[PDB]
This record gives sequence, structure tokens and C-alpha cells, in this order.
Amino acid sequence: TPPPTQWSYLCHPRVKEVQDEVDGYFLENWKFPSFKAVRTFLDAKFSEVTCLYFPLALDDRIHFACRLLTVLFLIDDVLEHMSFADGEAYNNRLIPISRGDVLPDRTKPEEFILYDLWESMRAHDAELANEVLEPTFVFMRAQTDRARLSIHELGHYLEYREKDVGKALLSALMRFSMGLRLSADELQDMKALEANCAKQLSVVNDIYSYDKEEEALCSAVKVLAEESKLGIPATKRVLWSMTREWETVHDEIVAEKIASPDGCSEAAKAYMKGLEYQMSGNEQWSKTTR
Ligand SMILES: CC(C)=CCC/C(C)=C/CC/C(C)=C/CO
Repeated sequence: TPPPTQWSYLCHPRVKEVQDEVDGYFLENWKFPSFKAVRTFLDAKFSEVTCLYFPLALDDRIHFACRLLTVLFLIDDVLEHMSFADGEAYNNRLIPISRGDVLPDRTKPEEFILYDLWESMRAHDAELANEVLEPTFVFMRAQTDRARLSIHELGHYLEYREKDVGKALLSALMRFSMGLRLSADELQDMKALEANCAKQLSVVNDIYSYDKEEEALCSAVKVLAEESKLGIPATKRVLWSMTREWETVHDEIVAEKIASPDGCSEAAKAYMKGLEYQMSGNEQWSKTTR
């Protein structure tokens, strides 16, 4: 069904070993509520997803990305099941520990896992480790659920997805995993390219998550289908066209930045290529999933 795409996804070469490694660590430390929970956890294959998003990550770093994303999803699920206040408190306890300004309980996995993870990351590359720090707090604090809902125009919806705090985290993490060292200016001039990516990432997600999200809704599939009065299949076909169109915008922006007179850094190029993999990898994942 999906129209052709100029891009080829890629999975990190060490996906298998790393997946065992990381999943194992959590089977060893996280206090799972039950065995069914463990089954659910494993079926998520967090390390595999991470490996599809960051296939160009350095071999000795890819596991950090897997670890960080895994605990963040575990945490995200926890916050979703506790009152806004309790949730807010939960993060208040972890962020200070994540910074390393507070020792972990050591009896509370949510505490020592984050603590040991950030300490090992900072020990490996403090400069870039810190680059990922604030983005993950923003992401964590955004998980305290309240309000949120009702967007009916395409524009507003796409604009809202461009600002997604998680896709922002992904990009920061991507830099750390690949060991990319960019300048403030370089990073700023990447905004547009980044927004286009965050937007593409969301729509492809919606297209594949629409059906399952049916039971009783912030989705591009719903928004457009209403505005255009088309059926779901048609809407999806249209969303795909737009998706492939945005991939061209990506390529166009890249080519332009590279061929630019002011030149394009080696680290900059790696960064842009990296974003392409998040998108190609995100789709690959989205097809074959759940
Ligand atoms: C962005 C994060 C935290 C993980 C990768 C998988 C993913 C995109 C999950 C949520 C789906 C979503 C909100 C898509 C945007 O429409």
C-alpha cells in the first residue's frame, strides 16, 4: 500500500547482542508487577526500535540509547497510571538523581537505574551526555497528563507535532549515540530540517496506529479525513503522498545545506543522514509491529 520511498532503513549491526544485554539488565533490575508484564515488556522490543532509529550509532554507545529509551518508556507507563500530582512528584524525585546531585535509594530500581545510566553516560562523554539531559527532563515533565486534546485542522496539528518533545529527545540522543559534536549555530540552522522530520515521523505513526486507536483522538488520519470528507483508506493514501512529499523536502534541504557556500560540516552531514534513518527506521518499525 505505501507508495515508493527513496530512502532505505537500516538496523544497528549489534541489535541482537545489545537487545539481549539491555532487556536482560531490566529483567534483572526492574520490579515488574507480574510475569504477564514481563511478556508485555519483551514484546515491545525496545532495543530493536532504538536500533532502527539510530543505526549509525557508535558500537560502544548504542546500548546507552537502548537503556535510556527503555527506562523512559517504563517510566512513561508508570506516570500514565498515577494521578497528576503523584506523577509530578515522581519526576521531581528522579530528575535530581538523573543529574547525579542525589544518590539513588538502591532499593528503588527507578532510582538507581537512572542514576547508574546517566553516570555511565557522563563518564563516557560528559559534553554530549549533558546535551541529552535537559531534553529528557522536558520529555519526562511532559508526561504528567492533564488537558491535551481537540485539534481539527491539518495545519495546527502538524505544527503541534513539529514541537513534539520526544522527537526532540530522539535527535539529542542521536547526537550522543553517534558522537556528533555540532555547534550552536549548526544546531539552530537545523530547526527547519528537524521540524520536517518530527512531522513526517508523526504522520507515518498515525497512519499505522489509526485502526488500533479505535475503541472510543489526536491523529492526522482523523483530522484530514474530516476536513476532506474522505474515507479512512483514501485519507491514508493522501497522508502517504504528503509523507513522501515531505521526504523530498528533507532531501532538498539537505542538498542545499551541503552545496551551501558557507560549507557543510562533517558532523552536520552525519546528523542530517541520521535524521533520515530515524524516518526510514521509524517506518520500517511501524509496519512490522505490535
Ligand atoms: C518518541 C518516543 C518517545 C518513542 C518512539 C516511538 C513513538 C513515536 C511512540 C508514540 C507515537 C506518537 C505520539 C507519534 C506522533 O504522532
